[PDB]
Amino acid sequence: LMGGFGLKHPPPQILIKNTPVPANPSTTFSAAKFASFITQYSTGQVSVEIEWELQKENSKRWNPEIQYTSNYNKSVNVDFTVDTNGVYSEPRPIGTRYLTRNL
Amino acid sequence: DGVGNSSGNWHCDSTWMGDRVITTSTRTWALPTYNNHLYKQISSQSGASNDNHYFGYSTPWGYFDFNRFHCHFSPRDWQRLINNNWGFRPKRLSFKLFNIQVKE
Repeated sequence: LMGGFGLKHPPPQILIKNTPVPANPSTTFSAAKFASFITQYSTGQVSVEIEWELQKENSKRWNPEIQYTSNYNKSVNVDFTVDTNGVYSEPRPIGTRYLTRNL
Repeated sequence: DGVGNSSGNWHCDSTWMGDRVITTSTRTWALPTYNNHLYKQISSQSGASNDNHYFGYSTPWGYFDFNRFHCHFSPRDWQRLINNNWGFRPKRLSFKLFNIQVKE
């Protein structure tokens, strides 16, 4: 209902966790499990690549279509670009339906 | 390969083969972090003169420019080329970055 491609076998979930590292266990033995660990985090790059297939547009309509066009009027901030403080902002939602096929 | 093995050797030399001269130069660079790792647009402050307005972006990236001559030619190598030759043009270059070390 939200949108997109209903799949029976979606791209599988990728779960990730830091392996816990204990911290300074006492010398004498105790059965209770460790309540204290090293405080640590991890970081690194992630690379996702998807190969899309397209349906080429083949039509005979005479007059020109509607297209998605960023307006040419001068403004304080360009759309879809960083501002002066570095905060990237998307100005408006972009639907996918512009080209026109006859019903 | 590894942390212990060095990636490249210092090459700074100028050899005059005959028609062609091959000039090599090596330097050590240091790259800070610009804009705290984020893009920013920049523009002319308030207003000053109609001619001086500008609009543009400032990226965190940084770049190498060897575009000046004296990078490649020592004053003496310049003197040889200049006194003994009518003309010179470049042919091909090769660029190398090595021994990178990051410090926190």
